[PDB]
Amino acid sequence: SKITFPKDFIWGSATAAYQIEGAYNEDGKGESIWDRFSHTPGNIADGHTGDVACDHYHRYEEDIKIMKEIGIKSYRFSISWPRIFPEGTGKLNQKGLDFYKRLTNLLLENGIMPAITLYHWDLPQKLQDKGGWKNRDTTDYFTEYSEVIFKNLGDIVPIWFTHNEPGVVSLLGHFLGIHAPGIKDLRTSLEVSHNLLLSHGKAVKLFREMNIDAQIGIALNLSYHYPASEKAEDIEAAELSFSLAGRWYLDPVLKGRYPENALKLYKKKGIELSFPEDDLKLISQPIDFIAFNNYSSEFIKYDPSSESGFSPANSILEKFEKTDMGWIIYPEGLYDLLMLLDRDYGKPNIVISENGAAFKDEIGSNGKIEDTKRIQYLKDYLTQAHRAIQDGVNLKAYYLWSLLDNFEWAYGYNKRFGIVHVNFDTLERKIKDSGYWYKEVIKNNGF
Repeated sequence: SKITFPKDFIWGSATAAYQIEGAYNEDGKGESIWDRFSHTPGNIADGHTGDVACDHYHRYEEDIKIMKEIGIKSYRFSISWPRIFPEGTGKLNQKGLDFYKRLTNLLLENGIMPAITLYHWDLPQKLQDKGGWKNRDTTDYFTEYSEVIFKNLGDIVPIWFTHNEPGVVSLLGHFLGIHAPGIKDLRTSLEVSHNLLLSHGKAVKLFREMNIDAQIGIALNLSYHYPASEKAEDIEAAELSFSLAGRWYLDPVLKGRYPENALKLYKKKGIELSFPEDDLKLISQPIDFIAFNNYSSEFIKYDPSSESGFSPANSILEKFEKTDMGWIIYPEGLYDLLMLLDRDYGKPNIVISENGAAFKDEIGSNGKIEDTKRIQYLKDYLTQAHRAIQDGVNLKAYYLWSLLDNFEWAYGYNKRFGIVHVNFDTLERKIKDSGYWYKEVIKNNGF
């Protein structure tokens, strides 16, 4: 029987610029680090690139029509810094800015609330040539970019996110090197994590200084990390796991410190950090909500052989349903994560900035996409979200990742997360059943 969400609850859908826009070298847009990373064989599945993607730069009018028909209340998208400042600083590319001005106006005219992410991973390559996020100057350039954006859009865009998933940019982009810019250095990765947090602080401070009449936050990748067993060493391994992945970004932002057990670990590996203590005060500027991207959960065991003292519990993992990513399905995970946030960070306002899943989608001979595995996933995860609202969590919005099938970073176009199907040869859009379903969910404020 039917569940119903709070009355003001915001039903949304999300994208990112490099994943959908294409037009990678049009209207003076500067090269980003993802253009550079995508142009190198071996980096992306099948040699895919974001050169064209869903061509949303040209087709946004069609895409807005689709949103209005599904009935989403908020549309989360990101702005491409290299379209605004091709060289990352210097002179302003008005054609790029007009794109977003127009986009935002068309959303508001169709009754859709904009939610903007300022950085979703596309640093201008010119700034990467001078060290990128390892160079503290990038945090000032980011603020200059944010200023232009706040000046033109601030008051008419009710939801802002400084950054998407600084932890991924950090680990995958500067440690593992499987994301742009493909650097492999532990220490570099930690300087980067810090400069990303700094840049967030500076933009929040700027936002208040310009007295923008809207809510700002940050979107972190979060996942509940469960201990493999009740044994003490497993409890500690999971908490260490969560500290390195989640508390490393939550604690600076919401409590003005780094987690101690993670600093311990990195000390053991030869790395101590000297942060101006005034930086942590910048980083913990008050924000109006905390947001996170969640898909799955982790299971973690003590592991002395590992570089980090822990590793995944593959035994346990082998026993759940998996998505097309190889990720476990475990809806209770979202409840536990929501409760953790509520309990450990003083009952903050919470946005789910992303949630979704990827399954092999086929268009049937009937011309439709009957993606019932995705509908089941969404049903299941949303039931757990609802449960957590009941138990007193302040969850205000849910953004379904993704509106459109898109360039999924290192996996290219092989992994579909959309509620709208995209044929990447013809660029035609077909609303999937998950989309039709979501339409009804929104109508009814639940299911």
